[PDB]
Amino acid sequence: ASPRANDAPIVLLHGFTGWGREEMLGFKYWGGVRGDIEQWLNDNGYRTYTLAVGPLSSNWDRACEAYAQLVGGTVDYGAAHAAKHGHARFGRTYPGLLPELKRGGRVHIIAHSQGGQTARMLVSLLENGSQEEREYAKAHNVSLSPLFEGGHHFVLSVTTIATPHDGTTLVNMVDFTDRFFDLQKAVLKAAAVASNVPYTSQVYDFKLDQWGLRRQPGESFDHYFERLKRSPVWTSTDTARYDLSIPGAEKLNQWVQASPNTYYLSFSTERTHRGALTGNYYPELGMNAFSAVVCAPFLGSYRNEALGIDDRWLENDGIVNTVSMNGPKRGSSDRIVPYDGTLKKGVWNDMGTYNVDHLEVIGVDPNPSFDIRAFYLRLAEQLASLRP
Ligand SMILES: [Ca+2]
Ligand SMILES: [Zn+2]
Repeated sequence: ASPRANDAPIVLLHGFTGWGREEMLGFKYWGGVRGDIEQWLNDNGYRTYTLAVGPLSSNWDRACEAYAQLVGGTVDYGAAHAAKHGHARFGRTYPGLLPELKRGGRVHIIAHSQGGQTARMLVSLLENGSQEEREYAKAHNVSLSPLFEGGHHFVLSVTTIATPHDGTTLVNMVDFTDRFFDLQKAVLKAAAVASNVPYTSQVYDFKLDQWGLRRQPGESFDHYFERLKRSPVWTSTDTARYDLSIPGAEKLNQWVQASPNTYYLSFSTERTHRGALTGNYYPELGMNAFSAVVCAPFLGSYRNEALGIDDRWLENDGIVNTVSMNGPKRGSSDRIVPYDGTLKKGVWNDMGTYNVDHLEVIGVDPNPSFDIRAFYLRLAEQLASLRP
């Protein structure tokens, strides 16, 4: 029970590789083959909008982009941050999806996977701003984005679904494969090529503008090639891959903390079964093919006791370790409590673990057994029941 206590709008925030509504020919990240989640929510009286930030970027960059997309304006990554990592300070300019957040309004954020880290960071920056950005701005006499001031509280709630709050060991597998096939560098080169091809961005927009991957106006190929080789993007830790790794996720948890003015809900996922002999976990029949063959095996068998990666990390949903989903724990002081019928502020409300994989939970992969429609409508109702 507990009816409508607020009419604050909802924004959907995708995770790693996530694309916007106008990309992928309309195939929705939030809905996939099952439908259009944003539309189902809107048709039911829940004002909903969809955010589309850097699919391969760091949570910091994605948070800054999310902020601009919400209140409108030109993306400002921060002069200190831009200088530190070697990329442009300013980005794209947006009209604003919810400028009402600038004058009292509040918003519910529903995020999937990496989106969970971005949402938490946006809240932390809004609330505390960035001391480093403030000091840098005053010391060099440059402008400061309101986002780094602190004292803002327009986010009412953050709901994470299958979010790797403590990271995912999948990155560890990528580290091993790096000795040969370097996945990140390959993805970047592909993005570099695409940035120069005409219509590509209409299908999949990499949103890596800050790195200047495309050949500029009168730039010759020769100059272009030389400039790219010198780019710091190839060896940068200012990427989603780093924030998603075990050590990167902890560093994020060290400063991104749960705000006492915001409600936090987490949903965990698993689509595996434990081997009686080894203790290792294997993908159930149904998990999307990609995950089942390429990711699940490593996720369900990789251990590193010295780093704290024990048997409790083997259960997974094909992409992320389940134990990493209930809330930040590694390098975190956040509190996680089991949902007891009453949602609380400043803590993670563990809404439970669901038998659906990483892609099925957003409809990208089919699973007739999963009533995706009901899951999101039921979530919307709970968010609407929250007391401001
Ligand atoms: Ca399936
Ligand atoms: Zn950055």
